[PDB]
This record gives sequence, structure tokens and C-alpha cells, in this order.
Amino acid sequence: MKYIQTEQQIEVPEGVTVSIKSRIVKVVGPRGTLTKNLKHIDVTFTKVNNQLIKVAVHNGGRKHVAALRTVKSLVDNMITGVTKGYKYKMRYVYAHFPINVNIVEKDGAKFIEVRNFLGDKKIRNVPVRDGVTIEFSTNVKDEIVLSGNSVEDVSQNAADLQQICRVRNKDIRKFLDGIYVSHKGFITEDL
Amino acid sequence: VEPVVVIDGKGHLVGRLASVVAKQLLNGQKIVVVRAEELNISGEFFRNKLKYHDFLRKATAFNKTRGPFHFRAPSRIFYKALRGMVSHKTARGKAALERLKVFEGIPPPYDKKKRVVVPQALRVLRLKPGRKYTTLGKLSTSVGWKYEDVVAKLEAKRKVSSAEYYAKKRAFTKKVASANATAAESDVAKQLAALGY
Amino acid sequence: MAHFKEYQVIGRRLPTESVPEPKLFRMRIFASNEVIAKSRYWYFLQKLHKVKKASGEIVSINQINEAHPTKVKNFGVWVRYDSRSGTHNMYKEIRDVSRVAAVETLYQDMAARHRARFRSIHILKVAEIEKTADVKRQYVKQFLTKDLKFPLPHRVQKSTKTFSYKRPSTFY
Amino acid sequence: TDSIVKASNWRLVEVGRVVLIKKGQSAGKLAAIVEIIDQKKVLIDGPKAGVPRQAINLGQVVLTPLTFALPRGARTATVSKKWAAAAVCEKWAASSWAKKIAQRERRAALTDFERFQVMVLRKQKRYTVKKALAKA
Amino acid sequence: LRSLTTVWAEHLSDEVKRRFYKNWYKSKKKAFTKYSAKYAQDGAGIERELARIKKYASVVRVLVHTQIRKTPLAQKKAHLAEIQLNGGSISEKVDWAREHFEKTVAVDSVFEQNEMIDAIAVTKGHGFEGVTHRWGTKKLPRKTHRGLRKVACIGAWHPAHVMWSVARAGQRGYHSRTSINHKIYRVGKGDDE
RNA sequence: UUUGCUCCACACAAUAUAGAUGGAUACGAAUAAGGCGUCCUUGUGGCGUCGCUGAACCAUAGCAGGCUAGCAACGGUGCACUUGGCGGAAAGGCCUUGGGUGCUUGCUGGCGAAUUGCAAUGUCAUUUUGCGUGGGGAUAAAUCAUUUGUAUACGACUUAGA
RNA sequence: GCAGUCAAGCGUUCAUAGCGACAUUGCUUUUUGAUUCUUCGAUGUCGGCUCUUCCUAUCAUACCGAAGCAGAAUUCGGUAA
RNA sequence: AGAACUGGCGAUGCGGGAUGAACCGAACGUAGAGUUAAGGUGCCGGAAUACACGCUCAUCAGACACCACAAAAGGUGUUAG
RNA sequence: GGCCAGCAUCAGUUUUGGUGGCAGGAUAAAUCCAUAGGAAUGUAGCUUGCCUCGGUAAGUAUUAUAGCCUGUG
Ligand SMILES: [Mg+2]
Ligand SMILES: [Mg+2]
Ligand SMILES: [Mg+2]
Ligand SMILES: [Mg+2]
Ligand SMILES: [Mg+2]
Ligand SMILES: [Mg+2]
Ligand SMILES: [Mg+2]
Ligand SMILES: [Mg+2]
Ligand SMILES: [Mg+2]
Ligand SMILES: [Mg+2]
Ligand SMILES: [Mg+2]
Ligand SMILES: [Mg+2]
Ligand SMILES: [Mg+2]
Ligand SMILES: [Mg+2]
Ligand SMILES: [Mg+2]
Ligand SMILES: [Mg+2]
Ligand SMILES: [Mg+2]
Ligand SMILES: [Mg+2]
Ligand SMILES: [Mg+2]
Ligand SMILES: [Mg+2]
Ligand SMILES: [Mg+2]
Ligand SMILES: [Mg+2]
Ligand SMILES: [Mg+2]
Ligand SMILES: [Mg+2]
Ligand SMILES: [Mg+2]
Ligand SMILES: [Mg+2]
Ligand SMILES: [Mg+2]
Ligand SMILES: [Mg+2]
Ligand SMILES: [Mg+2]
Ligand SMILES: [Mg+2]
Ligand SMILES: [Mg+2]
Ligand SMILES: [Mg+2]
Repeated sequence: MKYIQTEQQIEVPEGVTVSIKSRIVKVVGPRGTLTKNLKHIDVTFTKVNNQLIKVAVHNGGRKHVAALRTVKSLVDNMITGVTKGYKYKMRYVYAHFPINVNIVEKDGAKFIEVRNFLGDKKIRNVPVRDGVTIEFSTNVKDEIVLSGNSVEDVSQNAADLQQICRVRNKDIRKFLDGIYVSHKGFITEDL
Repeated sequence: VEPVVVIDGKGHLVGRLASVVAKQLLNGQKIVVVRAEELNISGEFFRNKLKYHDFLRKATAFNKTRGPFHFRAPSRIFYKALRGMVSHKTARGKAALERLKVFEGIPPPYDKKKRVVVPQALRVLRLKPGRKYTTLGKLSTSVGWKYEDVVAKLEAKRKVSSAEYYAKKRAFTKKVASANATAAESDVAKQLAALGY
Repeated sequence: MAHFKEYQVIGRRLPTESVPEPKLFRMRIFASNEVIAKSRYWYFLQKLHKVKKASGEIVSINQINEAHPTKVKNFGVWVRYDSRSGTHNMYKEIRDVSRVAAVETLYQDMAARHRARFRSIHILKVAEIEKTADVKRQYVKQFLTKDLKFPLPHRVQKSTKTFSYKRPSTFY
Repeated sequence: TDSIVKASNWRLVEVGRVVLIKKGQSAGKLAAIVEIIDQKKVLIDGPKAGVPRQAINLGQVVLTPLTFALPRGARTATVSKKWAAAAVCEKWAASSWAKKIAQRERRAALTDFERFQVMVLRKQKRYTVKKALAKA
Repeated sequence: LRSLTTVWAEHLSDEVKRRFYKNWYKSKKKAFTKYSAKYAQDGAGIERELARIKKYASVVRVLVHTQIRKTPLAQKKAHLAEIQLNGGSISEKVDWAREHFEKTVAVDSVFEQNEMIDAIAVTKGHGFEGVTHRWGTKKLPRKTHRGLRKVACIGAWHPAHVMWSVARAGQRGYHSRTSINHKIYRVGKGDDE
């Protein structure tokens, strides 16, 4: 029924200055700098004080208002991702064949290379996205760890690998072989 | 109003550009349209992709040559929207169609000539903000138009020279506004004011 | 049915030697002219008493003008409207400056949301909502907040000639 | 490193927003938004300009960037007392917008003779300015 | 793609010159005689066209011709053709082309051994051919009146037009074909016993 | 085959014309944002300002725009030249230098205009062609027939021939 | 002839994995009927051969989601001509 | 396929429904000016890319009587009750 | 006076403007003025609690340093 004004706060922390002209957003914190293009969403940002920003929708419909929060959230994860950072934890599972995962390169590359999945002679290669680093985690068995500033770039490089490992032609309950996302969290600790 | 009218295609809705372009030629107004690859159709890319494929399957069964002809170039996608609005099998219609040229990009002579805009076809003026739309160049390269990259290459070069041009021009009308300032407060200037100028 | 007027319409029940001076019933009727309003009056009286226009008489017809035509008022409305599958009562709220303006956009609303042509709707009651927070419907409540303001973003200016030499600006 | 977020600063529908009527009996008269009926209609009063108190569709009027303290729902006299007190007119009179309106209103009244004089003058202004444009 | 210039060598063999004529024996053989005069003055415009290529010219091809007198054939008319230069740097391509005017290029600089190559050529012609051999159509039965190398049904009743797909007696052969993946087993030399 | 062809120059002659009648007057990009001016720390920066339509801008006076004088300016513009530079998307057009020369309504003068009779588009554009003249420039091919057979029903194709 | 909806039942247990009564809503025009509009101064019957093209309510092949899918096999379904 | 009352077509053009015996409008001497009907006014194409309030976004949207078809049954799409 | 026009004054038909005088009605309804009461999307003041020296907020508070609403004339 056309809501005349509804808004959302975007909080800003001590090490971060976010700069939005047109709807292009830049966020620069301690961990790096990220940029994301909101031109498609039709909302008004407002600075208030250096730690606070509002996003508003005037005379919106449901679908329009419903995209307000997902703008707030989308910038937040740029803010936390530039302060704390994002770390996605994955842990292999196989019931017979030991899935064997390395990091490989051709022409600057950085691919994730999965061998012997369910005994496959086939070699799966997921590429490493930019701004995301993969470190096989010492002290825990069959763990890969993807870290970076961009949630969407890590969580995607996460699910990219989990999906190279899908199983065909077998009951996929009884055959659980794969690489799955075991934990989602930040980089900086105590949090 | 003017012998030839050059229309920047960029930012216009195809059927509402075609609609006014059609009536202008029928009234004897020459028109050339530039940058037809920056033309817009309402609705998301997929819709007008399917819509083009519906068009694409119509052909004469016994000989696909006599059948409907499918032109992939954004200008020709436009010239088809236009021709349907002109009775093009009359002599009067062929007449009017000949006052038309449609172009991808802004080739010579038209580049240094001024191009104008059609507010009742302007996409940003008509579509409700938040509707989804299509760009002709995307759609055409989808259906086999070969030349999107070459056009975009040439354009971005042409676009850079025209910025040199403009830069000089804004720098010359800086002086013209300066010399216009000394003349202000004089008798000539004060009298012209009263007369509206 | 048109731009509306409101009509006090008074009619009675033709006199008989055995029953002179019958009972005199009034209705307020929204109509575009006084000919519809009288037809409309008789339409409802035959729905309530035993009378028809033949056996009865219209005693008087008077237009009622809005008492405070420049004061913004919150109206609750009460409507009975036939739909395709069955008939239903309703209550809507309308914010406007006159009962006549109110009835106008009611009928417009019933046509747009519920596809109800003029023949289907009955106006049951229209009355001024006196205290606020007797406003019960959220699309009106929106407009009663203190120190209300809104922008009108993406302004579109009607062009007076087929060509423009600038490029529009929706700024405002 | 400050934050630096834009503005996108709009003229606003609100009490005391002065508004230039475009179509109808008034049409070019200023007037003020008194109360606010919905997203489209508003209640306006023009007393110094002559415009009657009325509801009006917003698209029939353009918002000026001019404002003054007015009580919501203020009646006509109140509107008039506050409007003069705020010096609305000379404020609008002084704006480039209204100067442009007044300018083309003059150009429209020009007698053919005056038209011939505007020409002779522009010829002279052109002579000394095109000169000034070669001396630095 | 559009060609914006052709720079030619100064001297031009009678083998190539013969290709520019339908009747050589009668003709004055005036071909390219005003063009050779462009070399006379200091080189001049020959440079500016060559120069224009380098400035512009997304692509460079080289005109070559066969030496057909070096062949057993009877026909003296040589074969001229364009061959795209794929070696680097548009400015280096025309440089290479300029350097080779009137000079000779040999096969061993194009094809090595065991190379997969394609052959473009015009198929041997058979002229007018019945529907049977031309399309590989089933011979009709022996009892059939009015002849058996044919197609029984030229089409259904509707569409009531015989159709572009149906096989029909026509020309056979003399077609352009691009045939690929032909390995080079030997690259010979003429001066070699 | 009766002195032909071509480019430039003007001339007479024709034949046209989908429709001259002051000027098609060049950024780009965004539109829930921008243009411009200014400043600096050269930025997604500070500050100022503008829009709300080209209703503008430029041009516009002079026999359809005649013949003439002068002053103030040193500016404007037309023309043919000459210096240097740019443009290949269909560049075939844009800029710059320097002399010459015409006009200038920037301002002030002398003369002319009638009878085209109270209106009658009152003829001022640009198409192609042809015919002489003389200012540059150039002196071929194709087809038939004959011939090959890498071709072919006939045409066509492919060869060869001072 | 093909396809739904309700879901009593079937399926060791379990309405809907796969099925489905009593009902009921439809689609299709390679069934057969009903009709008698066109053709009786004539539109050459059945089938096969030959050849083309189209439909999809997909038999196979591509990639998928279900399963009363351990594997193997199969079944149901989707995008698909 | 067969009756009833009226009105039509047949025997009839004209405007409209693109098209069409029967629908809508209106019935015809030859013409001029005006006004209309049914139906229309983005362009085809004469005539508002008129004004106003809502609704609708469809990976086979929808678009005006007769009329050139769609149903049960469903939707945490959205709207108003 | 052969043909054709132009203008002027008129006649018939018609189209499109400007403008003057009146009649109705709740003898329009409003605004406006007077007056009586009133409330809140509560104006001034006052209180209170944080708060960069006054601004906020939540309380009182019905004209005060804004105003509105309703009746009657
Ligand atoms: Mg499976
Ligand atoms: Mg299996
Ligand atoms: Mg060249
Ligand atoms: Mg044979
Ligand atoms: Mg064979
Ligand atoms: Mg036989
Ligand atoms: Mg056969
Ligand atoms: Mg800068
Ligand atoms: Mg700035
Ligand atoms: Mg010069
Ligand atoms: Mg002059
Ligand atoms: Mg079960
Ligand atoms: Mg059981
Ligand atoms: Mg059971
Ligand atoms: Mg028969
Ligand atoms: Mg017959
Ligand atoms: Mg026969
Ligand atoms: Mg037959
Ligand atoms: Mg089970
Ligand atoms: Mg009838
Ligand atoms: Mg009969
Ligand atoms: Mg009849
Ligand atoms: Mg009739
Ligand atoms: Mg129809
Ligand atoms: Mg009809
Ligand atoms: Mg009827
Ligand atoms: Mg058409
Ligand atoms: Mg029209
Ligand atoms: Mg309908
Ligand atoms: Mg109906
Ligand atoms: Mg629903
Ligand atoms: Mg008269």
C-alpha cells in the first residue's frame, strides 16, 4: 500500500570510512577495501555522523521495501568483511576413497584440485577466486579453509568446491562422499 | 524545424522511437538515428530474447529465402519496428522510408553534427523506475549480430575525441562569458535588460 | 457514474382519504444529477417499505453542500457490494475534503480493486471520523503522523515538442 | 578519511512549502501547502497571490525550494499573516527561477519596433565584446 | 572487414600480368605500367600507402602468385591469391611484406612434416546429374513406368509447392570444399634427387 | 566507324525535383541524481550556483538589399591563396599560420527608389544530360570466330593464339 | 483415446514411493458415431514402394530431480523433437 | 433437427465489427456547408503518446459485444476486504 | 461585358471567441468578522532526566512567545 517512508541504519566502526556517490559503494577498513554496485536498487543513502548512515525508501511497494533491508545487510557484510574478515571452513567426507585435495597452478591460476573422488580417475579443478586464500588447516583431518574480505567471493568459492563433488547414479543418501561447508565465521578472533 | 534531425538512439524505447520516427517521415521530416545499439525495449532480456526467437522460427516452409527475413543488427531490429508503422508497400510509404537512416554508433558526418532526443520515447522518462528492460546491443549480439565489439571499440575512441572537442569548447565559452562580464553594466547591456535580453 | 453531488430526497406514500398525511421518509443520495437521485431514492424505498414510484410522491429534493469544504477530514465508509460469486459488506477509510470527493474515489476504488461497477455498490454510511486513532486503516494512519514530510523522487516533466535538445533530468 | 555520503536532497511536501501552480485559473501564482491530504492531493492557499483555498493534485503544481513556518491546517488569514511576515514574495521575486519567468514574459510583450531595437543593441554589444575577446 | 589499400611490387612477372587479361596475345600489355612509375620518384606515395596500412589495418594479407612455367601444365596464366600474414605486430607484417616484393617464398617456410593441414579446392565436375547418383536416392523398382532413377513423391499435397529439401536432378561436382586434417607425410624438394 | 576520352573553367541549351526559402547549433555519463564556476588535500573532495524546458542560442536593418563620403576601431566576416597539424567507422571533412582582397548596420553623412498602378510565388534553390569552344592530362580493352578439356545439354566455365 | 481434482482404500507399518474406489472437472480429433455445409456437366478407392516435412501425449541418445534408489537393474518425474 | 412472437437476410447498398449474407448504426435521386451514430483517436490511419484514481510484471501477460473457447482444483505473487 | 479574382456592405446556413444585465439555492456552501465552548498530530511557560554551556527527550500544561476544531450570529 505504498509506504511513504521506511529506512534502515548502517552502523560504521572505528577503522572504516564508507563512501557512496551515485549508488556505487566503497568501504575501506583495516583488512582492505571492497566496492559494490547498488545502482540497480533505487534507494537513498544519507550520512549522519561518520559512524552512522541511513538507507531509505520513499513511497515503496512491498518488493521495493523488501529490498531495503537486503541493501543494509549487503553493505554490512562489506563492513564486517573489511574489519574482521570472512573465513569459510570445509571438511571432506568419504567412506572409502580418501579424497585428495591440493592447490595447483597453470598460468598464474591457483586452482583447487580434487583427486580420487569416490575413486574417480577424474581430476576436478575448482578455480580460486580473487581475494580469497585457501589454506589447508593443520591440526584437523581433511579440512580446507577459505578466507577473505568478500563473503560472496568466499561463500561462492566455498560452494563451488562442494558442488564439484556431487555424486551421480548412486543413492546420494547412502553415498555421502563430498566436501561440505562445515563452519562459517569471521577471521579475527575472540569473535 | 531543421532539414535533417539526428536522434541519439541511446536511452529510447524501441516502439516509441519507431512510432514518432514513422510519423515524422510521413510528414516529410528527414531523420537519421544513431547508436541504435543503445536502444531499449521494455521487459527483461529473456522475454525479448524469446520474443525474438518466436520471430526467428517463422519462415517459408518450401523455400526459406522467400520467407520472412530476420535481421540481427540493432539498427535493423529498429527499422523493422519502424517499417511496420509505415504503409511501406505504397509509393508514399517507400518515399517516407527513404527519409530514414539508422546507424549503430555515430559514424562520420553525424558525429560532429548535433543529435537530439525524444522525451516521449525516453526510457528514463516513461518506464516506472524498477521495471526491467533490455538493451538492443545485448539482444542483437545474442541473436547473431557480429559487430558489438567493433562498434564499442570505435565508439570509445570517438567518445574520447569528442571530449577533447568539448573541453576546448567549455574553455572558449569561459572567455566568452568573461568578455560578456565587462560589457555588463554598460549602456548597451542595461538597455537590453529592460527589453528582455 | 460522474462527478457527484449529495441530495436530501424526501418522499411519501401518496395520500388516501382514509390515511391523509403519510409518513415522510428522507434519504441522502449521491448522484451526478437530480434525475438519478430520484430514481435512486425510489430504488431503495422499494427495497424497504411497500411503495413504488407510481403509488408515491417525492416531497422535496435538496442539494447538501459540504459544511467545511476546505478542511481535510478522515472518512470511514460503509459499503455493501455484490461481487461475481456473492455479496459482501465492507468498511473502507478515505481521507479527503468533502463527502462528495470521498464518494468519488470510493466508487473508483471499488472499480479498481474489486471490479464493482456503480450498480453493485450500496453506500451504507459515510461519516466523519472525529477523534483520530479512531482511524482504523493503515493507509490513512500513515498520513496523521506529526510533522509529516515526503519527497517526490524521480520527477517527470511533460515535454511540449517532439524533440528535445538537452537530455531530461528527473531531479527535484 | 571521512565517510562522505552524497546527499540526494529533494524539495519536500510539507506545511509551508510554497508551490507554483501550473494549470488552471491560478497557473503561475505562488501558494502554500497548508495540510497534506495524501501522496497525491494537498491543501493549498494563495491569499496574497489571489488563489482560492483548495485541494489540488500535486502534479498540477511544482515545488519551489521555498519554505516558511506555517501551522498545519492554518486557515486563510493565518496563511496570509504568516506569508507576509516571511517575505515569501520578495524571496521568490529574487530567485533566478522567477527572474527567468519575468524575462520571457517581457520578450513576449515586445513591439515589433522594440524587436528591431533589441537587434540594433545586440549588434553593438557584439562589436565591443568580440573585440574584448582578442585582447587577452 | 574492408580493404583500404593494395600496395604492389614494382616489377611484376608476365605470369601474374597474364592473369589480368582475357586476351594476352593481342593486348598492349599495359597493365601496371603507370603503377611502376610510383617507385621512380624517391618512393613517395608507395610509402604513404604502406604507411597508412601500418597506422590502420586490423589485418594484413599478402598477394602471391604461383610460378606456373615451373610446372608441367599447358596454361601460362598464373594464379594470384591473398594469404593472411599471422606473424606478429601489424607494423612488422607490412615490413615483412615490403621486404619480399618480387622475391620468393618456399613451402618449407610454411609447412613442416606431420602437420595437420586443410585443403580448399573445387571438386571435379560431372555436369547434369540425375537425382539418383546426385543425392544417393534409392533406385525405383523395375516395373515402374516413366523411368526408375527418380523420386516417387516430390512432396505432400500441402504445402502445395515442391520443397527445398526434396532431391532433384541438377549439377553435380565443381563445388568448393574445405577438407581438413590432412597430415603432411613428406615435404619434398625439387633440386633433390 | 570521320577528332574521340578525361579532370578543371563558362557558355548556350535541355530535362528534371517525395518538395531550399536566416543556421542539422558535436562531450560523456547519471536520472533514488547532474551541468557549470571556483578552491584545494586532485578526491566517490570543499564551497558557490543553476534547471522547473530550444519561449534558447547564433544570425537578423541597406534595390532580393543599389551608388557613394567620413570617423572610431585593429575587431568581425566573405573569397581565392599560402604555413603547419588532425581525422579511415562511410575518414573526403575539422583546426592552425601568414599575406592579399571585398563587405561591415560599431558610429555619422550625400544620393537613389514612385507608374509593378489596392493582392495575384511574382520567379533569387539543385538534378542529370547534351553541344560546341581552350586551360591541364591520358593513348585501352572486351566480345565473335579459332583453340584447350581441370568444363559443358545449349549458354556458361577453363585454356591457348602476332 | 489421453490428462486432472477430493482421497476411501492398496502398498508388512504408512492416504499420495508407486497406485487409487465412489464422485467429479477437462483436453484431443490417427477411433467410431451424429450431421448433411462443399463437391454428382466427376477432386481417380485400400495397401505397399519412394521421398520430404511437421507434431509430441519421448521409445532411444544428452543433463537432471523421486524412489518402498545398498550395489546392479528398474520405476516416477523435469528441460528436451 | 423441429415449433412460437417479433425483427432481419433473401431482394440492400452505405458507417462500424480488420476479414464476414443475418450483429451494431443507419436504409440509398444529383450535389454543397454543417452536425452526428455505431465505432474510434501511439504509428499503420482521420482524431488527446488527454486528464484522474487504483490494479496488473507473466522463462508462451493482456488487450472490448455477437466472435472465433477453456474447467475443476491450487499459489507464503500482489491487492483490497 | 467573356472568364477569373480581391475588398466592402448585406442575405441564408453554420462554426469559434470576447463581453454586459439578471433569476434561483441553506435567498448556495465557504473564506472573512464577531462570539461561546473545546480538544491534540499540544504553541508559549513550567517540571524533570541525561546532555560540549542549550538543545534534545516525557511530563504537566488548553492561547501564553503558533494555531486548529465545533456551534451560534
Ligand atoms: Mg537418482
Ligand atoms: Mg543404481
Ligand atoms: Mg586509398
Ligand atoms: Mg549416369
Ligand atoms: Mg559417393
Ligand atoms: Mg507398367
Ligand atoms: Mg527414391
Ligand atoms: Mg578534480
Ligand atoms: Mg565537489
Ligand atoms: Mg586568418
Ligand atoms: Mg548588414
Ligand atoms: Mg508412507
Ligand atoms: Mg494399510
Ligand atoms: Mg491403511
Ligand atoms: Mg460427385
Ligand atoms: Mg466439377
Ligand atoms: Mg478430373
Ligand atoms: Mg487433383
Ligand atoms: Mg520407505
Ligand atoms: Mg434483429
Ligand atoms: Mg431465391
Ligand atoms: Mg431485404
Ligand atoms: Mg440492410
Ligand atoms: Mg473480430
Ligand atoms: Mg461490414
Ligand atoms: Mg438493439
Ligand atoms: Mg501496418
Ligand atoms: Mg493522426
Ligand atoms: Mg472484458
Ligand atoms: Mg460478455
Ligand atoms: Mg489470491
Ligand atoms: Mg452573414
